[PDB]
Parts: sequence; structure tokens; C-alpha cells
Amino acid sequence: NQQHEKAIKSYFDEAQTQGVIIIKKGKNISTYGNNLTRAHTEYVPASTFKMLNALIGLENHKATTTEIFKWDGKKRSYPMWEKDMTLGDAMALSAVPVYQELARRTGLDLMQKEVKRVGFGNMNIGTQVDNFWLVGPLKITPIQEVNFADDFANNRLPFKLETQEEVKKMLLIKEFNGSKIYAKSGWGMDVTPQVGWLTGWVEKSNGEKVAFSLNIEMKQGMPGSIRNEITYKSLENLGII
Repeated sequence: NQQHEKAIKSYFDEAQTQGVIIIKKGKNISTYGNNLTRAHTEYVPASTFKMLNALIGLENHKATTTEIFKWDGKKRSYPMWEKDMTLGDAMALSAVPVYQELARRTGLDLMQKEVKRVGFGNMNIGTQVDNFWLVGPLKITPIQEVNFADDFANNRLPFKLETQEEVKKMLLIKEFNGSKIYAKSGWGMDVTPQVGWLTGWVEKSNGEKVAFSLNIEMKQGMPGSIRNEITYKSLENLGII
């Protein structure tokens, strides 16, 4: 344990920021990093919330996986997003306007009841249905995120199995020789300090799943790819990949 703890701490120190990565193997949770107090600190979920937004919208018949969300011509933050696309396309791009459209279909009352029912973070979505995961009031700790990811990996979230499978398919980001990474990034740019997330699980070819949640402070000039770099170095050190 001491050797893994020192090595994983060193990956955050090398990144010149403060962070944790939580690992869930079976019944056991482990916390690593260079500022362990982050593990029980609440942060906005940022785009990690897209996982739950998608589950809620599909379960309640507000969308399907083949539906095309049309661009309405309004200016978006990235020209790439100014196109028609599916929920899965938008998941991979973190295209917030598509997920705002979905959230508005669900509506405030149903969204709040669902977030409370799932027990996600502090469970408060407030009164602004289309930005609550970006700026608050909804906040969640890294340990809460890893437990969400662990449930999702094992089809234990309180949604139909088919709904969980549909959203899982939107989250494949990488494969290492038979080991697949299902994860969602987040970057809260409208809070201070900024928060970076990568939450998901490793799915091994034998069916085993290991959930993880990386949480870091994003610094000025720091690349988004640092989230993946720290995560993969940590998973490799632990022998998970």
C-alpha cells in the first residue's frame, strides 16, 4: 500500500496540482493522491452529470439514442458543436447545449425528483434547470462519484438495465489490450478554483469492473489531457491496466 500510495501521490505532484483518485474494487474503496481531503469535499459535477442526465432522459422517454438533436442556429461555444447530433455524439464532445435541451424536456420537477431518488451528491438542483451541474447548487464528492460509477458499472443504478446499457455505450473512451475504459470527463470552468474530473470504470475482458474517480484542481494553461494521463498512470501502477 505504501508504495502505491507514494507512486500515485507522485503523479499528482508531477502534474503540479492538488488532486485525488478514488478506486473501488469490489466492496473496498481506496483513496490516493496528494491532497486526500479532496475525497470528501463537494465540487460541481460539471459534465460528469451528463451520465445521469442521459439516464434520466432516456428512462422517462424524453429522448432515444438514435434521435437527432438539431442545431437551432444559436451561437455555441465551439464551432464543432454547431451541427445536428445524437446524445452519444454530444457525450463524447461534452456538448453542453444538447444536454441543456434534454434537461429542459425532463423539466425541473422531474429532474429534481430523479436526482433525489438516485441520491446524487447533495441532491439539490435548485431552480435553473439548464445550468445546475455547471455552477451549482448541485455538488458531489469524489467518493460519491466513484460509488455512482461503481453502481453504473454493475448495472445497480435504479434505472432499467437497458437504459444503463444504452448510456454505457456512449462512454467508451479507450481500450488497453482487452481492458476497456468507460468514463466521462468534466471541467468546471465557471467555478473558482476550476475543477477537473474523470469518472468511470475499467471493464476487463473477464467481466470484472474497477471504478475510479479522478478529481483535480485545473490550473491556468493546464491541458485537459492531464486528467487522462494521471488516471492511466495510476491504474497502471495498481495493475488494473
